[PDB]
Amino acid sequence: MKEFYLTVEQIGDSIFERYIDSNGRERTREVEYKPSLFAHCPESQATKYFDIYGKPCTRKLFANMRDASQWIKRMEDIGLEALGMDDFKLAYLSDTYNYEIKYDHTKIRVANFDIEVTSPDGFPEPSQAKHPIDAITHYDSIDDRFYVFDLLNSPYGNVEEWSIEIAAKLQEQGGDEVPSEIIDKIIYMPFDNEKELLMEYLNFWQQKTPVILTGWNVESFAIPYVYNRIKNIFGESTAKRLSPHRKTRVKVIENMYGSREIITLFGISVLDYIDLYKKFSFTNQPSYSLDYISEFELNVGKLKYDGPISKLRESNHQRYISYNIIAVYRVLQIDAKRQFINLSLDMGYYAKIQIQSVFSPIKTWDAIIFNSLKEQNKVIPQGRSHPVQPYPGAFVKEPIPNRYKYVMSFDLTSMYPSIIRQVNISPETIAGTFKVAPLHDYINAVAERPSDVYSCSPNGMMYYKDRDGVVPTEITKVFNQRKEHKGYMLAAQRNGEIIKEALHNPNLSVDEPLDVDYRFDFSDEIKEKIKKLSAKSLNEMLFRAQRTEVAGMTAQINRKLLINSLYGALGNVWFRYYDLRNATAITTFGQMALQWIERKVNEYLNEVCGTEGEAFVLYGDTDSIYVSADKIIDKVGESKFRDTNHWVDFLDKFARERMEPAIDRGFREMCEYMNNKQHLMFMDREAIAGPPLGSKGIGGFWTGKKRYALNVWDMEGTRYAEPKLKIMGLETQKSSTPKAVQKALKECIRRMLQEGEESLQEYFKEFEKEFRQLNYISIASVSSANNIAKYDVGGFPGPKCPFHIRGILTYNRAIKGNIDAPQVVEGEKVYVLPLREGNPFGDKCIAWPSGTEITDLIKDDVLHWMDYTVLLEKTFIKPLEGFTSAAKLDYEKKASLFDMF
DNA sequence: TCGTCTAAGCAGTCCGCG
DNA sequence: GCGGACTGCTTAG
Ligand SMILES: [Ca+2]
Ligand SMILES: [Ca+2]
Ligand SMILES: [Ca+2]
Ligand SMILES: [Ca+2]
Ligand SMILES: [Ca+2]
Ligand SMILES: [Ca+2]
Repeated sequence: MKEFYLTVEQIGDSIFERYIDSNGRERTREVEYKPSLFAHCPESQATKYFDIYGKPCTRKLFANMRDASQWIKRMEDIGLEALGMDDFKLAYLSDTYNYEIKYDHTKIRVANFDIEVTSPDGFPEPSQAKHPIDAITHYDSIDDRFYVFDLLNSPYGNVEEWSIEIAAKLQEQGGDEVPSEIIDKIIYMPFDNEKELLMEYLNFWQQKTPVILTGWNVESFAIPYVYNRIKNIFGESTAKRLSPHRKTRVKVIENMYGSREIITLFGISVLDYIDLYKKFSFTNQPSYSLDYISEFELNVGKLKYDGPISKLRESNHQRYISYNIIAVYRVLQIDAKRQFINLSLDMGYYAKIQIQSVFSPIKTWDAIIFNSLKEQNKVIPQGRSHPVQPYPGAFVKEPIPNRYKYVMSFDLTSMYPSIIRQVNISPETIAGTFKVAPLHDYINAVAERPSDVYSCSPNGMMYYKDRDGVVPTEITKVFNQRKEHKGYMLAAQRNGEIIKEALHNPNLSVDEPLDVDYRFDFSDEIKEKIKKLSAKSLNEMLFRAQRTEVAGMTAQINRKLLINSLYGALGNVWFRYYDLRNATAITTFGQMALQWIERKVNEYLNEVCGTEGEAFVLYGDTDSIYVSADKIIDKVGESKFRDTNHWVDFLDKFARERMEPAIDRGFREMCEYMNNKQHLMFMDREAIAGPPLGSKGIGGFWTGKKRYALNVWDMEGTRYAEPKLKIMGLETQKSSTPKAVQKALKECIRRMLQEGEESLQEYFKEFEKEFRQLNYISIASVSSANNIAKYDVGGFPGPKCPFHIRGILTYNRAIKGNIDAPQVVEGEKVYVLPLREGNPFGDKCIAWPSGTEITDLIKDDVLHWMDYTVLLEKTFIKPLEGFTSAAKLDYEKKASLFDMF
């Protein structure tokens, strides 16, 4: 097999590399890598190296990496550009793996671990590590085993051995319900004392050294705790055995409000699963506890126990250990679903970077571009300092707030990456500038043609047309990968809808789910067999289809994220290729494109309808347009339609055969006007929306920019078994809105769009009457909590104190004295509830850590003093008032002359 | 929240507005 | 009470 790296580090003048050799064996080597850098040289000098602008360069070969680094400094002292890859390990990888890497994940040791630490006096601080580590569960992907290290004797209590037999039993048998599928994979090791546990753990770690290290909060908690505890007990040299090169660094992580410390283990790639999840999941969660996320992702029940976790080991050590094992397994289950480790490996090996660098699109793109240019003997420029400067973004149309009955939406495929490719926007393709007219002059095609030679953007920039820039070339490769995975995702989605339909008529039989690839549209033979299956088999197939769709979603949306982040990197001062001329060229072309096509679509539809000056495009944001189809439906007449699906087919046909060709023509003209390199503005129909045929539903409404709801029957070619609400920006979509209020507002919207005013009024009247019974957590607001210190003046709110911070300060006073009740953590999330006048807490609200029950000593008082009236008015009635006034209807029945009877 | 970008919404504080 | 200046937070792209 072809060799591939696992990890790479620079330590002084050595590169330390762990890798898989040609026989599939893990090896480690130390290499005295001699880097090269470059300087500009005179024209009359036969070199093969040229900078990205075609200027000749001479290669400088250094005796060692420190010499190269010293040379860079002196070049700054002189005031001359020092060209080339200054991150020497990336140059090492490029030289060592000069081919497309094919990796074998089965050879990469992926470790998932979690530790337990009993602490009587509050949260056990990793930097102090003053309490014994009393449990470690470490899952190894190569062995496929959970290694359990269990401390039986501690200053906080001596306990009996954990029993695998009780662990496997149902909770109704007094057991822990450790999943049967992992029972045989547990290797249990009890220990008489902490010193022997840790020494054995280090010997184990040496035998089975993680390449990828993950878990939940491992970077902020488990790793620094283990490191510091070993350091405290045994000394520094022993703690450094966590690094296969015996090198570590205490690294400070800084932001706006303060800083924290993590341990860098040289030769390990730490990918904390919480960080993978936050970057790649495209969720915003009220809480990031593993328990909360596991429930959300897997629909598993909360890991339940009595008393505080600080007394769990001594009260129920059996459960204590079982829950530690289950916690490790939960992370593996989330990854089986979301596949973020797979994603990270794919991206890391593609770019030829340290796997942990996948968190940084700037590092990722720097390496992709460097490797690309190196292939042509071209030399990358030196990174420079730039001051942060604001620059303009997308256009968003101001909608008229209203109901909108029939709506068709259209959207540009991968807009900004397509603009880059179409215009040929790249650091080395800049050709010059032209004199800019106001944007509306280009939008209305009255401005002079910018250039007869170069490819243009309406911000004044011109680009070469003779060859593709490196940015268009590399962005195209990732875009093409994204396109493939989006295809699999959408097929799985369509396949899912086939199963949902069949589930309406499940056969009374005993059978099996079909063995199929859900990434491909089901054949006619599969569709025929599906119609004969039982509900059991259909449900299992639906689960599998939805898992395939999730897998596809991860792969496609994060490739989209990467290419969109290359645009973003052009506007980030730390990117080697930062250039606000290119960043604004992209965004300004984008503004033109949307408003250009708005004009074209209006002109086309006014023509086919025989009207003048009427606005069919009701809304647009960045690269999308929303087209009122009322007049199209009214031209055939509603009475002519057999059912909802009949008018959906008609609009689908109209959009594909009439609108899209008109849109394509409009964009081809715009491409010619700007003299672009290649027409790539492809705007396809997205949603078909409207009320159910014969109903009183309003179909859709807009309240303002970035705030609307639509009843959608077909989305990007997926025809739903049941209509789906597409709600953007409204309170139902915000993590700050209480869970039960999100649910109630969504039902109000469903009724508005599908059923009408009377239905909405029935539901509102019931929610208002019953809501006081809702669980306090389900009606609590949520917020991030930054700068608690700033607003704390002797335990009381200072000037301009935010409402949620005020709640935290109330909480802090109520739990004062306790180093056992949960503390609010700076920068994390809190639940917030309003408090009625005259309460014992002495303020108008209280806040506590999100994803948790409020501590029992104040729980009863919070419950007694909760202000349900304020809660209802603020989270539910206020937003609903906004929805209903925009849609021109009433959530409460107004008086009529019929009341006389 | 270490980690690519801008546009823009709403909640809330403070305070004017005769 | 509203809304403007402002902070804070959270969305849509
Ligand atoms: Ca735990
Ligand atoms: Ca798009
Ligand atoms: Ca599309
Ligand atoms: Ca059937
Ligand atoms: Ca869009
Ligand atoms: Ca206001």
